[PDB]
Amino acid sequence: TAVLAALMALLIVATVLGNALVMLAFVADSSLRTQNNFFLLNLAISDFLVGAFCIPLYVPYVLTGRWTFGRGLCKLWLVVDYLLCTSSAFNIVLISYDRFLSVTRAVSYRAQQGDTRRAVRKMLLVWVLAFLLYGPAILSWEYLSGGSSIPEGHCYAEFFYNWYFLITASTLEFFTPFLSVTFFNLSIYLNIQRRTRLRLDSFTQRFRLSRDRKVAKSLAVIVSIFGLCWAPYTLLMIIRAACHGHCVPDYWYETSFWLLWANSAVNPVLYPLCHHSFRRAFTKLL
Amino acid sequence: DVQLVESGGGLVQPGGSRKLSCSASGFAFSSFGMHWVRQAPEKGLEWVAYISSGSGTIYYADTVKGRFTISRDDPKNTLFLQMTSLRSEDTAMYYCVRSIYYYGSSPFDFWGQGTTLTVSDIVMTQATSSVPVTPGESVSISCRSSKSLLHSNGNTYLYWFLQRPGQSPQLLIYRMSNLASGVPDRFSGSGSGTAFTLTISRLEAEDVGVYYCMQHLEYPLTFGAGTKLEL
Amino acid sequence: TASIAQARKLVEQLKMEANIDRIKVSKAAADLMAYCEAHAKEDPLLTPVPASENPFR
Amino acid sequence: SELDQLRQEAEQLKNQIRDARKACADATLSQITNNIDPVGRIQMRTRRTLRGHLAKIYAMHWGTDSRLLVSASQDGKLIIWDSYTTNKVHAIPLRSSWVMTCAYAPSGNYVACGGLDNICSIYNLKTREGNVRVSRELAGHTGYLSCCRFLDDNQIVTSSGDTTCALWDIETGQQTTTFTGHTGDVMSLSLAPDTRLFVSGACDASAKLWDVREGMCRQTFTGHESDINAICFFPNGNAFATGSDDATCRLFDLRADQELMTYSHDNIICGITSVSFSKSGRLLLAGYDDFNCNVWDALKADRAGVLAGHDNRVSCLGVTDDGMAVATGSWDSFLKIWNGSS
Amino acid sequence: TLSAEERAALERSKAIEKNLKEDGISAAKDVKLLLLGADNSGKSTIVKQMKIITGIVETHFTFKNLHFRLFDVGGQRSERKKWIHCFEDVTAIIFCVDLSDYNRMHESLMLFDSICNNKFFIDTSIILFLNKKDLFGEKIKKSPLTICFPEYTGPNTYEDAAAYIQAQFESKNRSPNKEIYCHMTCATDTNNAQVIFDAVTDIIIANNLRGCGLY
Ligand SMILES: CC(C)CCC[C@@H](C)[C@H]1CC[C@H]2[C@@H]3CC=C4C[C@@H](O)CC[C@]4(C)[C@H]3CC[C@]12C
Ligand SMILES: CC(C)CCC[C@@H](C)[C@H]1CC[C@H]2[C@@H]3CC=C4C[C@@H](O)CC[C@]4(C)[C@H]3CC[C@]12C
Ligand SMILES: CC(C)CCC[C@@H](C)[C@H]1CC[C@H]2[C@@H]3CC=C4C[C@@H](O)CC[C@]4(C)[C@H]3CC[C@]12C
Ligand SMILES: CC(C)CCC[C@@H](C)[C@H]1CC[C@H]2[C@@H]3CC=C4C[C@@H](O)CC[C@]4(C)[C@H]3CC[C@]12C
Ligand SMILES: CC(C)CCC[C@@H](C)[C@H]1CC[C@H]2[C@@H]3CC=C4C[C@@H](O)CC[C@]4(C)[C@H]3CC[C@]12C
Ligand SMILES: c1ccc(COCCCc2cnc[nH]2)cc1
Repeated sequence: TAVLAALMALLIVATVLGNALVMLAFVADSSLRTQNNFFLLNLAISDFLVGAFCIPLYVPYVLTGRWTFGRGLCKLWLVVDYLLCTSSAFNIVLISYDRFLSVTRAVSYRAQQGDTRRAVRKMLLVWVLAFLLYGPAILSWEYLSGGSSIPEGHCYAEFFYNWYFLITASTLEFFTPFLSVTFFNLSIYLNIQRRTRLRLDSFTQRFRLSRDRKVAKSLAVIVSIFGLCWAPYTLLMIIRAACHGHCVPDYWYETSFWLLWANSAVNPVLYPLCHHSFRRAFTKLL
Repeated sequence: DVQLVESGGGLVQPGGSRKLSCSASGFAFSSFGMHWVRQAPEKGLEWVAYISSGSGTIYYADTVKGRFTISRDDPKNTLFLQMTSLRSEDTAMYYCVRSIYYYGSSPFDFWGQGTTLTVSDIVMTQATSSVPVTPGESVSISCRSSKSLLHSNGNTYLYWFLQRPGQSPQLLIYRMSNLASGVPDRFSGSGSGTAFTLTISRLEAEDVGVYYCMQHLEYPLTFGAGTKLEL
Repeated sequence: TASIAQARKLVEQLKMEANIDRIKVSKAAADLMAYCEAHAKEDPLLTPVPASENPFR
Repeated sequence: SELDQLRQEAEQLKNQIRDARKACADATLSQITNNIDPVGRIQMRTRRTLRGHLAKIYAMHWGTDSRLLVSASQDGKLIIWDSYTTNKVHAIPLRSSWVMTCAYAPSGNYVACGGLDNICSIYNLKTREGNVRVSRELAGHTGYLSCCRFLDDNQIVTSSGDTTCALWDIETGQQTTTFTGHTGDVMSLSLAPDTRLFVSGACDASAKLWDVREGMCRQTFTGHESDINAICFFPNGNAFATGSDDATCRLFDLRADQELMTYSHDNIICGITSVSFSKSGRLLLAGYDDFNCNVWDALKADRAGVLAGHDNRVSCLGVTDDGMAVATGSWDSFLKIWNGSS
Repeated sequence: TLSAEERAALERSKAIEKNLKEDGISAAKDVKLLLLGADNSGKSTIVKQMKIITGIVETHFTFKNLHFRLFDVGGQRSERKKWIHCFEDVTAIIFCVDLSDYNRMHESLMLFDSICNNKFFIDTSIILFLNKKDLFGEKIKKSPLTICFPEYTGPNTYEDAAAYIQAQFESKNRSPNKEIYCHMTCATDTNNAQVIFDAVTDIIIANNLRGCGLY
């Protein structure tokens, strides 16, 4: 029992300070003002609030088994939790789209690099579209469908057992973002391999080929980790809705539920830590 | 050369509207903050409005706030003053004044010729209205303020102006001790706290005129009544 | 005849430098030590001033 | 025949000077200042950070009011800073961005700069138009401009990479005096407090003392093993310190006509970019390639402290006329203001 | 800030800071290129469409929405290692070698080695230009390549002789991270801008990949 409490506490600790260092390094260094650096900050901000607001508030729900924070506060937690997770997925697509432009439209990317007006405009569109996907749905479901089917002491979305809404929402929540990240990271690999093929057609040639393989492994892990954390819960929500939880074990739902929050702890390891500019800032601060 | 030409003044009906223009030539207009200062006939100077360089900061006097609008056109080097609901209290000569602000600058250094409009707070005191003087003799002019003009940064934001008969005001002393460019060294500004003295050694014919002390510690900028020197 | 012209100028310059009056190193060292001692109190970097007198608080 | 005989006489003259210096080398500055107590540990904090340069800062110079300073960067910008408030007073766009030196006139009315364009440009800070304009471009050097210092509003001395220094009349735009004799690129110059003499350090590892009015070299100082990059007069004008690429600083005396003290450490293996003295001259501050500024005890040759606040080369530094603070410029595009606390 | 004049002085400083960022953003959009080579290696007319904008000669041109700034430092007769660090942030180095001059051929080899292995140009790519390849082919008939390279033992054909010279320069690169873009050009060739643009585009992508964290 206490082991589970430590594991949840460990996830809180890793997610909070892990995403805090990215925000601390962004403030400390004024040269980290490229559009890519803003996108990494937005991913850090979205993931920071997951481990500081959502996960700590959800710990009593697991240890006690009942939501003791009231019906009113449950709606706030549901909206914030769905807003941050959706924005985290949309930031990953934004980062992968940014990396796709750099390799393909290199001349235009460098000219527009450092344009903070575009960076903030794209950052706001991530949060706005994240809210419009689930904000109105969570808040206005009870007031438009009649009553609330949620029993007292339990806190989950109104559409938790809906089938038509979940498949439609998941298509715009994980299915489209996963294919966009896959397409973007695949086009980077094709462009790098194609450009190197023309370059070769010695010690220098060996190094470039080795560098391309290192990028290929880097691109594969990014698509894998994002897919690995989000696919189980996204598929289980659709599968469990069809059979209303009869065909899905109860402990399987929780395991996939924490995979999404586990993604908020691996994101600082992947995007900012592997970034060269942020790596130097971390060494400068410590 | 540096020029400031005002236009748009004239006789207007009470409650009417009039647009004053100040065209600037011979200097970097966009780098200077601009003030409108008016002077009622047979009266002292009265500050009207201020617009900073870049149009980011705008200040108005209480007697005109809400009725007057000050604006600038940097590409055309034109300063504007839109006036509405004009009263008989607004009958004055309106001067266009340039002022640039950085460490060691001399604000209020150049004034325009002024335009005449006719309609159909720290207190600065100059008790001595007139002083009989003779050429070659030393003269002292006193100014007082209700508040201490010495700031915590060491500056004393007191200014001295000279308005010769028929001419626009000219800056003599800025920040209570510094001598303005083009001013003879015989003028010297001395002060402490709330009491200030302008000493004019070896007075000449050109020095004859009205002397105004202005405070720039805070807005609204207020002028003294003025001390006139006569032979 | 470029080298021979340069040689005359270099030799002539060394004559001027060799005719200067030189004081002892001990005399020169004492003067440097004296100047540092006399102005030690008015050196803010050597002896930091109280925070009230520091323009860069 | 004649050439061989003359160059042999030069060697005899060099030995005569070397023997003359050895004759007056009765004692060492280290022995003289052994009894005096050390300055202790010098701790300085960054009071101000001047941000806004977007490239390597190559030069800085304090104004005589000990509050305004001018810095030059290869972003093509000359900036004048209010050090008390960190306010930017002016931003002068340079026609050539390859600036290597900058100078603030003692009157405060002019600043000068120049680099690989072989030109020393004079900028008027006090104009009726309210903007800084170029007042003079001093052409005549055939190499890059490495250092410049105003004597007054009308005279300035420049050192160049064409192995010569020049004294300029700013009003006429012509160099009144040319100082020749260095066999390498002159990298720096320092004016004596009375502005009657100036020392220059070149890449021939030698420092020459020049008379401004007479226009000839009075004394030559050798002892460095590599190019001299920095030079600074002692506050009383009777000595100067140099910094070279051999990781050493040397204190030469004008009247004794020889080196008095060497400032080097075994850990230091990088070149020196800038040198300056404190107001009393007791401290010698030197900027280094290893991103640090080492404060030395001038009398005892002890490293009093370290200013470590830059992530690239310390390219320049300067101490205010009142001695209150020291500014350090760096290739990391930042300026920092340092002083101690009680 | 407390004083009325200090508030306007602070506002003036902020306006200065805003213009510094705008200038820096526009400055970072230019491709700065350092032009090097022998005394007469064709660097003066390396690009026909470029126009000049004892000192440093700066030449600029625009090609396919990219602005190139070419700096020729041949006029500086002073010591190079005292001012070569001013170009440490150069996008690429354009090195010009004349293939029709055997006397200066070995001069270029030692000049290339110092620049290629310079402490300030470890990660800087080089766009090597071998000019006058048509004159080299005409002159390789009477004058064998063994005159300038005694150790050369390959065939005297034009294709192999030019390739051997190119391999000599690329052997000076001891850093695997540095990429050298060699090109054989003529005096009448008019596509040198495309060759530079293609090489710079590859360099920009490598820079972008570092910028986006993939590298
Ligand atoms: C940073 C790493 C260590 C975080 C580890 C996260 C995983 C391994 C931990 C953290 C929260 C834990 C869950 C907490 C609550 C439950 C509900 C219970 O009825 C079954 C076990 C289960 C499902 C736990 C499974 C393991 C778990 C998901
Ligand atoms: C539960 C919520 C409200 C807690 C607060 C979270 C938000 C509002 C806080 C936490 C982290 C903060 C960010 C931390 C870093 C920066 C970078 C800086 O250059 C601009 C401010 C900015 C962008 C902050 C904006 C506000 C911020 C995003
Ligand atoms: C673009 C993003 C940042 C917009 C986010 C808007 C959020 C912060 C606002 C807008 C609507 C608000 C909700 C409106 C209604 C309710 C129901 C009430 O019983 C609890 C508070 C709660 C749940 C509010 C929580 C905060 C809320 C969700
Ligand atoms: C729980 C809910 C309230 C969280 C809401 C998060 C939103 C409102 C916050 C968190 C992160 C914030 C962004 C952080 C960084 C920037 C860049 C800055 O140059 C403009 C503001 C901007 C774009 C902020 C806008 C508001 C923002 C998106
Ligand atoms: C109902 C909505 C939220 C579902 C749509 C989800 C996906 C399709 C949306 C959400 C976030 C959006 C991205 C947000 C920002 C940008 C940057 C812009 O320069 C190109 C489009 C791009 C890359 C958008 C592509 C489409 C996008 C990924
Ligand atoms: C399909 C996939 C995704 C969604 C919503 O995504 C956010 C889930 C919130 C969450 C889960 N575990 C921790 N937080 C809806 C349908």
